[PDB]
Amino acid sequence: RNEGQWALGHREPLNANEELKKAGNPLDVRERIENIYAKQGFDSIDKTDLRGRFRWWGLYTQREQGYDGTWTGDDNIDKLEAKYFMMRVRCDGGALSAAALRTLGQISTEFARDTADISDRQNVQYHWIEVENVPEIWRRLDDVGLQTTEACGDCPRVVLGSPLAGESLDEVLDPTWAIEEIVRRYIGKPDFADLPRKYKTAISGLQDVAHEINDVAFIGVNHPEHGPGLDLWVGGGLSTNPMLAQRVGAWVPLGEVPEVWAAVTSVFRDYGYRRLRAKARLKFLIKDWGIAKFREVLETEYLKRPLIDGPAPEPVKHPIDHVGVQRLKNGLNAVGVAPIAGRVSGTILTAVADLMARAGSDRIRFTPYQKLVILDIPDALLDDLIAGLDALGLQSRPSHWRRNLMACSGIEFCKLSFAETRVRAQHLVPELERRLEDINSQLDVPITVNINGCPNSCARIQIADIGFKGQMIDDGHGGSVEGFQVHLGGHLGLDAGFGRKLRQHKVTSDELGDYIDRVVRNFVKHRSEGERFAQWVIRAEEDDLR
Ligand code: SRM
Ligand code: SF4
Ligand SMILES: [Cl-]
Repeated sequence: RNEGQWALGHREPLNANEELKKAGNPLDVRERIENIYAKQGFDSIDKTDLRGRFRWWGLYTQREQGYDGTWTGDDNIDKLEAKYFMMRVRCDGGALSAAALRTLGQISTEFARDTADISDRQNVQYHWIEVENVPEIWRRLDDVGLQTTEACGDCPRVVLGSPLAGESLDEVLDPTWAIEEIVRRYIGKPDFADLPRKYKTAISGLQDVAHEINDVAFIGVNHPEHGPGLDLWVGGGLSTNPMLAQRVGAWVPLGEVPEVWAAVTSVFRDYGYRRLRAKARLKFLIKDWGIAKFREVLETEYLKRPLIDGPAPEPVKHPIDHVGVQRLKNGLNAVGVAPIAGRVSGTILTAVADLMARAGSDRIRFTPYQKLVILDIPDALLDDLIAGLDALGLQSRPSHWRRNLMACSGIEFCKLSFAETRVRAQHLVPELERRLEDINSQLDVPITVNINGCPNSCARIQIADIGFKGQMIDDGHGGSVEGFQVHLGGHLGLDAGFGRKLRQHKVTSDELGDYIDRVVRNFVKHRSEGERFAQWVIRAEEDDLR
């Protein structure tokens, strides 16, 4: 029925988005940036470059100051669009050298007003960036192996990796090689530069990469016959319409991973919907077809061969965030630290680089939970590193609250937010820490809290014990305020399922601490012994959850 699908011959633009991509490879702008725009400034920029083609280089326009949730909407673009950019650095597998981390630090301090926030896909993002500076940055970034290619846009985003790839005592294998090949073969090249939408990938020999909600995932497992390799998952995403990615039923040896990845991405390009902008993502195609039909098309049209059947690995009970100290195959140590919802700074990143040098380490990783871990810390030097990290506010022994909270960017910089999230979190974690110290003794089990500024679910609303979806609400009728809809009891891993939404429920941004306190105290009262939060949410009365 013409859903825009390329492989049915229905190859015509059905959107303004699908139409600007018809004007040649979007990645071409790079020349127009270095030739034209970086000299004339923001006003020279074509609106189709500005609001579309820029993304293929991780340049997203940032939110003008002073506008609250009232103004958020597709109709107000010109007002909400400031003369500054968010810039997103692509860090496949989170993996950086000390030198690269220092460069990141200096870029931020000098060009981004010292803004630097670790995203929950292992990237850093800068803000307050002016086009004038973008070539200069690209040049320093490239001088340490980093790029912004396809960091935003209708194309493959960062490939996620285990923050302990190659050093974990519990990894089935180290598939870093696959991630590295995928970047080298496919990233930056025409074949996958124009997809139905954004495309998210996760590859790891641990389940530490939130795979269940990626478009495609290769997660380690021991085939009883064939040994260590990767189980293939497909069809994931959480926005307004959440859906768990599902097992293809396949085992893939490490050597064939880049190949198979290409084939899945190729099906997306050729058979993904390109009609409705909010019905374009792979999860939908997978909902319609079913896995059997998809596996068939992958094997017969693209691979020209069967995939080997394989098992699923035992879903983990608790998630793996790698926070704290752990022993490595090196014999050395890894140390994970927890900022508050990814918020650091140029000064801090540079500070960490010097601590790394003092400790003799040249490897650090960003985390899919907005955290960072440093590898190759010998025992002698461990204590000194930990203390230095604390003095910068990066705790290897954080409280539950600081450890387990995530938030998106929110109204501080984002054009689609109704509420403030990243700054709120900076005050909220401490509040919770002291306000519930009272009860901390009892909390043998962690309560994950995710604060999102709108329904897009960037900080993963539906998979938190306490998820918050920012929206506009009303009180006294002479005031519509910023507040949150509440999702309770979401989780991945064993029996992954989304959180339940509450009936007539709005929590104002001032009440977040009150509400969390209330509910968590109710949790420790009406509680079973050894019971997780997501389980107690099945049964307690609806009054106990408000
Ligand atoms: C930074 C980050 C949040 C964070 O603090 O971690 C983030 C923030 C933004 N996301 Fe994202 N998303 C981020 C992870 C995600 C995730 C989570 C994930 O991948 O695990 C999701 C949910 C999972 C998913 O994609 O299904 C997510 C779903 C969105 C949405 C919803 C899209 C959709 O499929 O309908 C938008 C909007 C869109 O694409 O149209 C989007 C849009 C955005 C934009 C670019 C807003 C915009 O379009 O103007 C945000 C950046 C604005 C700014 O100035 O900061 N981003 N966003 C994460 C970036 C990681 C990265 O390096 O790529
Ligand atoms: S969830 Fe919405 S408000 Fe938060 S960063 Fe993502 S797009 Fe912006
Ligand atoms: Cl995103």
